[PDB]
Amino acid sequence: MTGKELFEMWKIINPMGLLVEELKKRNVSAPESRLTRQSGGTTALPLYFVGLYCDKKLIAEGPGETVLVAEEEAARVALRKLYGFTENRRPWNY
Amino acid sequence: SSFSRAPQQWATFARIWYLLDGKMQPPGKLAAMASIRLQGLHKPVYHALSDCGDHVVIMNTRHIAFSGNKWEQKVYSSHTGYPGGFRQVTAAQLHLRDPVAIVKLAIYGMLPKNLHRRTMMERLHLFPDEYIPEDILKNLVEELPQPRKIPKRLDEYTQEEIDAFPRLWTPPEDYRL
Amino acid sequence: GYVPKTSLSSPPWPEVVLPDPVEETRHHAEVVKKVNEMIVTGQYGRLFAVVHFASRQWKVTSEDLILIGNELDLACGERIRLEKVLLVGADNFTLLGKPLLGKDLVRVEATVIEKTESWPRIIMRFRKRKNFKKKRIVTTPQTVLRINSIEIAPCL
Amino acid sequence: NCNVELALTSDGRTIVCYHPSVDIPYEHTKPIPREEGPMIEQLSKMFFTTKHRWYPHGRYHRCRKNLNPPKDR
Amino acid sequence: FREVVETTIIEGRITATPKESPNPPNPSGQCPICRWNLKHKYNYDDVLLLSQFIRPHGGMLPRKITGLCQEEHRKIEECVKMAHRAGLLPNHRPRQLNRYLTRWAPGSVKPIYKKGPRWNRVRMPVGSPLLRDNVCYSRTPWKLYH
RNA sequence: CCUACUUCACAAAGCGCCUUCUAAAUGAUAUCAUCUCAACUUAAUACCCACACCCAAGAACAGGGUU
Repeated sequence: MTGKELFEMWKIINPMGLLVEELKKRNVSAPESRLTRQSGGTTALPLYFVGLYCDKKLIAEGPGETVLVAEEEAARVALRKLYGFTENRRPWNY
Repeated sequence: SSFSRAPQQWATFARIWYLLDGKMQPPGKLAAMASIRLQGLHKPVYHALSDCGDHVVIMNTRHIAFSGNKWEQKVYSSHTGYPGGFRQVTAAQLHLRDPVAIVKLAIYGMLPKNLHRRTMMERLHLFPDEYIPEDILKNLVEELPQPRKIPKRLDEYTQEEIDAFPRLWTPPEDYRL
Repeated sequence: GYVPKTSLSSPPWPEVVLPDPVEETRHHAEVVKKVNEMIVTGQYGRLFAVVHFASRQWKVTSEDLILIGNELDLACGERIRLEKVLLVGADNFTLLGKPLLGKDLVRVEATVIEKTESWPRIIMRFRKRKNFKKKRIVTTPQTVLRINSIEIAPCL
Repeated sequence: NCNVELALTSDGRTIVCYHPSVDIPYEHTKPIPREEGPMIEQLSKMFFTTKHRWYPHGRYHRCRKNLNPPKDR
Repeated sequence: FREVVETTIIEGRITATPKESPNPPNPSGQCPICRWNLKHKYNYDDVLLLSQFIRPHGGMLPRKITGLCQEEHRKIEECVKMAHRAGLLPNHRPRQLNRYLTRWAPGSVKPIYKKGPRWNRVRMPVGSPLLRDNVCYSRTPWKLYH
């Protein structure tokens, strides 16, 4: 599992529902999805950074080529941060 | 960090749209900023094969300003292939027949002289007035700072500025002006 | 001594004042203390480290591989404490030396994966009309190292 | 963008830099809104590239292109 | 100053004559420029000085009136030309291409139809050699010819 | 371009015919004056653009007509 990200191993569909259920478990309010940064909105190669927020402050943000994909992948990023299986985590101790 | 592979690559290699004011600026400094942005040389990811250039929208390009007498002294030359078709026109005549061509030729000069120059030049959009089409105004991100410090006239001086400036000398009491 | 507000009077660069070293060394002491708490409490994820191995600096993290163009005089599978670490950072802080970090502060430890040689490389010389044509085939020895661990100590 | 905290250590041999990430404020965000020649011309104008990129190549170039290139990461 | 008011009765009337500012930081000079530490500290930008040293119709006053030294009187002359042609003096009229740093009058400059080879290239003059002695806050010096 | 003339005759031609669109005041530096490498003010249109048979279209291919 070295070099493999979470959802290249545990494949899921609709991470937004799993995320809102998880924050329901943590007794945190449902996230607000806000379009933080965007470039080339009307062209064939856009970019959108969508940030998931919880009570005035963001839990995560993620990029994408459209707002739906960006929201979905930001949901995946927030699931990674909540589960602690981040790209920044401590490596395995052998 | 912690993105998936395809969105992380898409975020790294996406191209951005930069607005560039062009009033009271020289065409050369605008061309420097524009060509640095068009080659992708303003990006740490840069490589000449990767084609990581950006879009530059230089507006108000009919109010550029050559430093010096260049408006009567810089000449743009071309030659239609037919015998006797050598056309030399000053910067004034070229700025009157087409008020876009000066900055375009400057940028075309500053770009590297390879086959990517035409695609880089097609990424760039020039507009002569304050008017920009709506389909481009929906894509801009950063308004680049103007390289030349714009000077200001007597009219744009406030009272406090000329009062804070001390006035220097005795005029003779009897002088006609 | 006095020059009025004029274009060449004041410098174009913005005026900046450096703080006097008293409260600046107080600020430095609290920052070093608080980073030391982050180190001792495990407030780091994985660490990266710029490490001056054989003749060149490598941006080394854990779990990864390096190719080195010489015999290292070690059989395969022995571990190594790479001295001359010269930058070590995490998600929130870095520690860079002058020009190195102390051996009590950073432990970077690697394993010798393999001892190969390079692909056969061509050295061909040719001066024209002088009949000058020489050809040599070289294969340079190489060792590949697996960086295992980059751990840090709370000594600041 | 500029906010980090530098500090020389006590004996003055190492430089400790501290740099947390700046999170985007909620107030700085927007809500989510809810033939053959003409083909080359349309694609060129839509992707802001020249026409020359879109014409195909001969079989010799199609065969030298590596089909299973080495993939890293 | 004084004004010649005519209406036929014609008279000359003295009205509203200024004086020195209350303190010069470096007195005992010969010119106001030398007296206010502006010997090498102005440009074509600052139309405060250049507004002081001119008639209300864009002309200058003679050196016998303003008391300037020859060097900075010529400097103020060239800066008047450079500031008028750059469009910085819009209220000093007698009664469109943007410029700045224009040394020569734009009506009498011939275009460089044949610039020479690399060792004899006819350059375009930018700025003026009177302002050569300014204070150099730039790492590389002024290029007066482009 | 072929109505006439001429070589000549389902037409091509000419000798034939038709068409061709730097300068004035004002003015400072140098209070007069001074055209000012001083400031100002004033004195390209058009043309072109959606099988097969015959052809004023044509080397082939193309092009026009086939009611």
